Amino acid sequence: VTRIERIGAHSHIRGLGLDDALEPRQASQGMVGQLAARRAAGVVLEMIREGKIAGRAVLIAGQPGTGKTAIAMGMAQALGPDTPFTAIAGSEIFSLEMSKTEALTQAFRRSIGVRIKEETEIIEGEVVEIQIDRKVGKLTLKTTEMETIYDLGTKMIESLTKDKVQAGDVITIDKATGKISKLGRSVQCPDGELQKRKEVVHTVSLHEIDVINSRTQGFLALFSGDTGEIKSEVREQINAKVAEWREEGKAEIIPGVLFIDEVHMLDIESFSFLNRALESDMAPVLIMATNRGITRIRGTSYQSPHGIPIDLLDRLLIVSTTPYSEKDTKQILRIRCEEEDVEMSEDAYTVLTRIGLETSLRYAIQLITAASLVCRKRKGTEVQVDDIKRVYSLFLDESRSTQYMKEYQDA
Amino acid sequence: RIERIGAHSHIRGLGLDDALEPRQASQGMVGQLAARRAAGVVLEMIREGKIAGRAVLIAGQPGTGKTAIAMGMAQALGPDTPFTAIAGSEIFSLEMSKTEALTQAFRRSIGVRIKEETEIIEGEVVEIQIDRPSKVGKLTLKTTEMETIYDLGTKMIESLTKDKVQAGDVITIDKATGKISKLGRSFTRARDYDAMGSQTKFVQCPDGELQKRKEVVHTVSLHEIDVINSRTQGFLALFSGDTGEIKSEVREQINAKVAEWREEGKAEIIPGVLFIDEVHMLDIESFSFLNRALESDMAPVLIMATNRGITRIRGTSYQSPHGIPIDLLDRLLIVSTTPYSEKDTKQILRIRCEEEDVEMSEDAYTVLTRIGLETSLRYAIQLITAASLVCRKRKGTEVQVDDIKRVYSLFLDESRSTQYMKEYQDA
Amino acid sequence: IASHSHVKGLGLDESGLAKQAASGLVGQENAREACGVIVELIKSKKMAGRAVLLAGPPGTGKTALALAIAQELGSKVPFCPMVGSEVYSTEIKKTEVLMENFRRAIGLRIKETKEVYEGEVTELTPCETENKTISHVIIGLKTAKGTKQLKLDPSIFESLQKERVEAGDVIYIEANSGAVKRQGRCDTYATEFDLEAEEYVPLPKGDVHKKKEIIQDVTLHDLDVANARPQGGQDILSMMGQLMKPKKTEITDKLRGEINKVVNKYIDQGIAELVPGVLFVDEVHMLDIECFTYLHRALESSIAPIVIFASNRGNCVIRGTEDITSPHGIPLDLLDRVMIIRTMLYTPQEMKQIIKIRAQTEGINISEEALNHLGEIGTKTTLRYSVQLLTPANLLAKINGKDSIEKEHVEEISELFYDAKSSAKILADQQDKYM
Amino acid sequence: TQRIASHSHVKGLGLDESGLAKQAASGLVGQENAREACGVIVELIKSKKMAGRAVLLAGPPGTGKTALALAIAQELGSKVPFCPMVGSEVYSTEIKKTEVLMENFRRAIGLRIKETKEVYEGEVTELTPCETENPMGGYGKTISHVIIGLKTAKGTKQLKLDPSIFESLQKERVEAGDVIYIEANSGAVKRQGRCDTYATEFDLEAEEYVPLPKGDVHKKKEIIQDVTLHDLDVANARPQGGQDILSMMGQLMKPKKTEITDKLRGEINKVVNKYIDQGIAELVPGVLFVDEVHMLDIECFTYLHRALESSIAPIVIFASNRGNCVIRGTEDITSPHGIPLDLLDRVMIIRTMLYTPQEMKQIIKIRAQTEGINISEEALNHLGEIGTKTTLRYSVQLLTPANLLAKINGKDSIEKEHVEEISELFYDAKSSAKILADQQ
Amino acid sequence: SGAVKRQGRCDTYYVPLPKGDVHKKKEIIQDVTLHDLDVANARPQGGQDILSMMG
Amino acid sequence: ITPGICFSTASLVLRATDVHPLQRIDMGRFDLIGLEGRVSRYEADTFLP
Amino acid sequence: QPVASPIGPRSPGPSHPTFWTYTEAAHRAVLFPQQRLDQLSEIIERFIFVMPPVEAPPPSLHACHPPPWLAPRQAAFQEQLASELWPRARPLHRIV
Amino acid sequence: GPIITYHSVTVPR
Ligand SMILES: Nc1ncnc2c1ncn2[C@@H]1O[C@H](COP(=O)(O)OP(=O)(O)O)[C@@H](O)[C@H]1O
Ligand SMILES: Nc1ncnc2c1ncn2[C@@H]1O[C@H](COP(=O)(O)OP(=O)(O)O)[C@@H](O)[C@H]1O
Ligand SMILES: Nc1ncnc2c1ncn2[C@@H]1O[C@H](COP(=O)(O)OP(=O)(O)O)[C@@H](O)[C@H]1O
Ligand SMILES: Nc1ncnc2c1ncn2[C@@H]1O[C@H](COP(=O)(O)OP(=O)(O)O)[C@@H](O)[C@H]1O
Repeated sequence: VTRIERIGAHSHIRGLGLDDALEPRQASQGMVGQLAARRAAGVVLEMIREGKIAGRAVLIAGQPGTGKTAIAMGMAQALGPDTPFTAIAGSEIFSLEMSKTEALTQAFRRSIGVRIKEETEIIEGEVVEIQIDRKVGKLTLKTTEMETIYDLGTKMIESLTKDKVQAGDVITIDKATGKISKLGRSVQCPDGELQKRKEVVHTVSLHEIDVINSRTQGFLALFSGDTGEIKSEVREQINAKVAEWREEGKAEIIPGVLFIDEVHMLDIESFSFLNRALESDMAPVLIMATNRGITRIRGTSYQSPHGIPIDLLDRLLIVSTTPYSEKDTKQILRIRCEEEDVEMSEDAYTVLTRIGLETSLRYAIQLITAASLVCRKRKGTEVQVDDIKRVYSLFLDESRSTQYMKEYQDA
Repeated sequence: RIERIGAHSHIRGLGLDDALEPRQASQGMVGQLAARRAAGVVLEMIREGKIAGRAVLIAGQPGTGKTAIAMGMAQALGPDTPFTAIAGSEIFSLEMSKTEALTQAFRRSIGVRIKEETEIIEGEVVEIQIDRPSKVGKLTLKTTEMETIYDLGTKMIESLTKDKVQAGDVITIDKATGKISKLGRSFTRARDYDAMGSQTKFVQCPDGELQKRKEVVHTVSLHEIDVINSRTQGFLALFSGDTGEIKSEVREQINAKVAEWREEGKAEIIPGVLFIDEVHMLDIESFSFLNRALESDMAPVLIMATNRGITRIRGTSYQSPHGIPIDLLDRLLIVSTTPYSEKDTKQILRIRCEEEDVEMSEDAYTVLTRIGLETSLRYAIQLITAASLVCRKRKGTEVQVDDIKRVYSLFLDESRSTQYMKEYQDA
Repeated sequence: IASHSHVKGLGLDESGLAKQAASGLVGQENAREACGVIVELIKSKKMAGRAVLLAGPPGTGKTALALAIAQELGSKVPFCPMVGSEVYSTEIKKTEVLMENFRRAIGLRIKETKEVYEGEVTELTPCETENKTISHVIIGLKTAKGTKQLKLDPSIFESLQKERVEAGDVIYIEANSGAVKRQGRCDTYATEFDLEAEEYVPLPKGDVHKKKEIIQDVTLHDLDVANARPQGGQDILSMMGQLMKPKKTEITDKLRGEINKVVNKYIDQGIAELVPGVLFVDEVHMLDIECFTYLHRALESSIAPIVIFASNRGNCVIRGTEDITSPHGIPLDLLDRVMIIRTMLYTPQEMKQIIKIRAQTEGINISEEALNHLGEIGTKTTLRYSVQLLTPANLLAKINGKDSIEKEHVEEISELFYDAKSSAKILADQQDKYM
Repeated sequence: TQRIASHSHVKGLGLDESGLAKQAASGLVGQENAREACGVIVELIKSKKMAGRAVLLAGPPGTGKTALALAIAQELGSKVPFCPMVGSEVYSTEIKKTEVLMENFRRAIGLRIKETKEVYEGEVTELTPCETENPMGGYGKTISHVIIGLKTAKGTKQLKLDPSIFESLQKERVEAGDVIYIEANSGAVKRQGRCDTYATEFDLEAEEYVPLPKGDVHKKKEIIQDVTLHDLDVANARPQGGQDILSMMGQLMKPKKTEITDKLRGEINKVVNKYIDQGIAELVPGVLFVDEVHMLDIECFTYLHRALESSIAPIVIFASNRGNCVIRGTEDITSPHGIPLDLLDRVMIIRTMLYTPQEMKQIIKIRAQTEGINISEEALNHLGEIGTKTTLRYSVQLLTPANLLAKINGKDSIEKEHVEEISELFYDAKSSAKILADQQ
Repeated sequence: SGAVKRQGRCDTYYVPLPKGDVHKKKEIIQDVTLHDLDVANARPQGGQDILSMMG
Repeated sequence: ITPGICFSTASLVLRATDVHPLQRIDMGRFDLIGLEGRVSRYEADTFLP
Repeated sequence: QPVASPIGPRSPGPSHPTFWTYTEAAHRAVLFPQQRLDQLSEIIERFIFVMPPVEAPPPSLHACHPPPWLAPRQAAFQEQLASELWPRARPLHRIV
Repeated sequence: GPIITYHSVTVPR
């Protein structure tokens, strides 16, 4: 019934809703209005897909709630799988097992894929019989269309000893490794050919190459037990070896995206690092998002636009997203209602639109679900205006909450 | 044997009656009636133990018996109830966070006691015989009332051999585990002593039944269970405070297991005390943690002491009484100690030199009380021993006024030192 | 033993409206029925990353309400209490503490079948073969209902040797785990020697080889940790859980990747049920600006739990900024992402009946004159202080031979102990003496 | 012999039997009042009765605070522990500040433990058992004793042990003609190797062909070992041993190493009390000396409240240098000596005075005497005169370079010309400060 | 070095039979740096004793 | 016990990125660290010359 | 080897100085990890009950068309480890 | 085989 992923803040964003002239539909693929910024996102999305130009930087700026993280998720969903999209917050680089500069380069290099195309051949069938002469033996395998004998040589019989003493299992044997994997007790047995040549297109980030080759069993990319790779040596020769895979047929590189949400949280050490990390061939596109105005940069006393130093703002293109009118607000609320299970009166939509246009958009989006539940209490089936008024009284927004501080409490 | 008399050795506990009525100078504590009575009330609530996470702040001037009252509570409470004393600056570890340090301080003052009856054989060995083969043998044991004989299995023969025990040893066998422990040599354990061997470590042999059932109690602190379950090393519990215990299914898991043991009666929970001295040293993060650490059912009572009043809180620029936020200050009952009357000062000095085993003349008491009333009580307590040494160097019998005057000239008291600091040294 | 015990539910009707005094809560009607909406939001399992801020002065029940939510939900869903101060770790990234606490607020109830071999082992033989290590060990087992024989792995032989088993003694094997226990000698052998180091136990019953279905429940965090720092059982990588074993910044590649994949794979083949729960970050007002800014990305994730924040401050400086100040001590950017529930400051009558509920929770008899006096103390000082006077007054009652609190009892107790408000004037009058 | 350092000349507080100072007793000159004061605290140490008592040596730099602080160490002798630390050693990467303080606190409490052990050794020549009447039914070969003959360079003696030693002896696999070790009370047999009289002549073997023991076959002596409580603590925290895989924390060095009260108190004070009340060991409570105490943090100063109020504490000598000064770790809290008033309430303050010219001539003379310099009375007077203008320490330090100039110039002693020359080659603090004030 | 690396099983029974001469000889003229040398000298290799755990 | 223990999958050449037989240099002429437990002051200073 | 400990290094015998400098009573107080396990055994038997609610084999397997030498070397290394210090883990078996 | 016996006995104690 309920899987891991459930209804979140950006679930309705199925893509960046553009015509293929990179022209935004006023409402499509879950995205509403925000035309100039969305079409700018379209241009940079096609620039991502082209891939020929390295280390480009886009800042998407605007008030809180004006669709900028929504635009970033729209780019991620429009780009689809099998092109890296590494999404982090600026707060992620502040770490205790590695320095902020090193975490930032690691983020850069999770964001470049290497696409490597490999042919193996895979056996898949139901075990009919197996033998042991204490050592040599034989194995008979069955697909619904054929059966055969195989000779169990030393490595194969050793491998099959790992989970033995059962038959009728439907299993796969990789002729490269001898890696046995069993689907279960004959779940149905397989169709077609027993043994087939098979192709896999692995896409592996540069961070994964770097980590796998850092150490014996260095493939702990699963738990971040690396603490700063040996740059200029175990990282320069991986760049060289990938450049050797390329222009020969072994591999092709897939330059992805690094989305740094809330980049105002980086500090001037980190920004100074970005300056040069953006200038190499293996630099992905990074796009980054910021609410803040002209504010103090972290780590110093300097005021700057977006809280980003000016010598890095020189290095990027600044999309501006703009606040929403009544019509766009109403349409966003409708799409949120359609992503959730709720239905509302048109008068309820009107009241909620004015509520959200008064205080803030995100508060109204939150009220949707609360009003749905409130109507469910009285065993209604469509959210009415008095549901919204009740919920508006139960749950305050920041402005009215601040106004209610006409009594006193700690500081 | 040698735990030299420190600043607080004289107070053997709160000098209260059966009705929590503080006496003037009984049981080593002097004066300070109101605060001592309050300490008695909260000590009785520690003993009753049915309320968790209640909190007391002993406030007052520097020198007015706050730490004396705290150690009086520690001494009156006695063993078998955890009293964990910690300075507020002890929780700033490099190995673990402030809040893990505070959790461990809290948990170290809750005890879990598992009480179990077990049957033992206790006896003087009259003979042991054992053959090499699956080796096999016999053991004969005596108590003043009887003797009996046991055939021994292989594991028992092994464990007996592992201790090299022999005739005349007086031993116990735990029938459940079979570990031998010779309490000593019976008066029939004398060696032939035709040549040198073991010394004459003689002790009496046992009385009554040879096999008997007796109670054993295994008491461990909650921090102790927690540590030894944390990771398979576990001798952490002695090694060092090297921790960072995983909250996930160790706090809740220990709490649920100990609650189940409490409910089914396998274990008794014995909540103790956590005393944080100089609590003003805690960080606003630390006070914030205490807020919700108190609001728990495995929380001991914690007592706190502080010398300072209206001053900024550590880690911020917020003014507040006692240097504690009025957030945590609202979870507390505050006990304020008062400054001492001249007679209370004289009587503290009298008890204190009685503890230090030095005689003084009544004029010496008079002048020393004057000193410790113009300057500070701790200084008058420090002059006792210094004047005693000056006295003994002249082979005197008791401390006289001239001894105290001499040693007063010899050492300064931070008032005279600041007065003499009119030389601009390294300002 | 008590502390916040009195409260055991939100005290709401079938209409989800506050009953004014029920289930241990005796005020806060608007706030409690708002929490009713929140518990319904949690039990629907439909949403992710929705966040609530309980905001109001100290002692106004914003933790009573948050824990009463945990009771309204029951013990079946995860409720993870956390203090903001807990993010400042030495061994792990500050933002990592937070993102793992999100993971243990999501539960997973999953059913397992594990196979057991048990009984008196009547015979053993290692299968010797040339490689020249042992191949297997053959075993025979007996129970009060039958007998069988089997072949077992060299690792299981190794653990049988760690245990030092012998022919004719009782064992248990859980073959999926591979774990073994020597449970003693059989009761029948207790006559064999007059003294032994053994423990004797009656023979096991039921089948010598058995199976049963066990409905475990875990959290996503437990799966994460299990794969980041494996116990593993059947390996010598205890050497990694040793001379190292700290906390690690385990990462998206498995946390948002592999673990999510295998948990969905369990869910949509019927083996498991996901149970989203609550993360209750109490004292949120003193997270770092880095932590607040990370909670943006955390509340916007499609897998996150419901997060309840409790805050206590006015408008004050956000920790880690040193310049910018904001309401509740929370930046406006995160304050835009939460639904705010006010908690009111109590009137004298509500406060008085809190005193009564508290008194009867820990078995205190109090006369109504003394109860009214504690009400007066409460409005003069604060609710929590006059509530705290109850137990000391009961102790003085016992000492005076009474069975209940009376007027002069609370007078004596309220004289020995001072509140924060009443101690400040002592510290202000004699300013240059306390330091 | 060993190199001359700043304080090599102080050999004691210089106190006669009434506890006064004549003028310059045992390498210290002047400071009679201060030397009398810590003469009292020396006897406070020797009486072993008090715990956690503390004294603060306060005065301007160069007024002998360190000098007489360690003259106390000379008065106490090497028997008691005197543990010096500077106020800057508390800041550490591996371990919390207050834990350094605790380590140093019980690094200053000694425990000297006396134990006789008695031993038999020699080339073993006889190894014959002694049969006896059958204890039980007729098995025969009942061994009641075993005779063993040991040879040393003194004589050959035969010895009877009970049969358990026969078993241990065989399990140790000793042979006739090798050299063993027997520990009478414990009962161990240890094979220390075949006797060298059966020499390695063409044997290359590494097992020790140990020489025939000198002295008697039987020898006993009272071993007398002094350990600090901190040594016991550390040895229990990270122990040695070739087993118990935790002991193979051997590649790793030892961070995280803050010791625990459960061990510190619960497991280690009991054994010390037992040895003391048994007649095996004596506690030797010593001194912890903390100079430049002004460098400690406010957290450290507050920890010292608890630490100094313990029953299990040494006596602590603090030395401080600063005036009324900001306490480290505070936001502009100013207090005397850089030490919080709260801790100053707990220390007896000894005031050290600033020297007169006469006293400085005496100290200069003693330092010249100690460094091995011969100095003319004219050069001594000139050193005194230039040392009245600047600090004593500079005046003293000019001696050795001036003596090197004298030696280069062929002179056997410092003529006034050389101190004049050195006083222009090198500057003091004040002269250099004036140079810096002139040029930008 | 005397270093042995097993490249696989021969093709006929897996890796192709090497197509050159059996005794390959070449002048490697490739260059290194001082830091690479320092790093290679910082820690030991092999040993099979306690050193195994340093691996 | 979860058989859902994950297994990472990669390409052959990825796992073979840092190997080369006849294009790598011999570092055995530079490794001082490898001498200390195994070579003697006398051997290098006195015998070999 | 025990450079600054209360307990002495190995001594060949009473013929050499450091036999007569270290008391046995000081040796009885360092309580090597063996007696730590022994004296804790009574509470190890009772108070150690915590398990992780889920358990998985080593952090991952790593499948591919690997270098042929790559697998023999890891297996040999694990043989070389588990052969040496697994007996040393036997004392910890009661806790584990 | 070898049935070597150890006794220790409380003789006249
Ligand atoms: N153009 C848009 N189309 C659809 N949804 C939007 C759009 N703009 C904002 N939203 C929604 O409104 C809410 C505001 O979040 P968001 O715009 O991501 O904040 P910010 O712009 O500060 O990153 C989210 O629920 C988001 O999905
Ligand atoms: N009520 C008391 N009874 C006995 N001795 C006291 C009392 N109050 C203070 N003292 C003595 O005075 C000294 C100061 O007391 P202390 O508790 O350290 O003060 P505080 O801790 O409040 O600064 C102690 O060393 C103690 O010996
Ligand atoms: N509505 C209520 N009904 C019953 N008891 C209450 C109520 N509100 C508060 N209390 C009691 O008063 C205390 C103060 O409330 P609390 O939740 O601690 O507020 P805060 O968390 O802001 O300090 C609680 O611990 C609880 O014992
Ligand atoms: N009373 C004294 N007798 C002899 N030499 C002294 C005396 N006082 C100081 N000195 C010498 O002068 C130096 C300065 O004294 P010292 O105690 O080191 O300075 P501080 O007081 O700053 O620690 C010492 O190193 C010592 O050589």
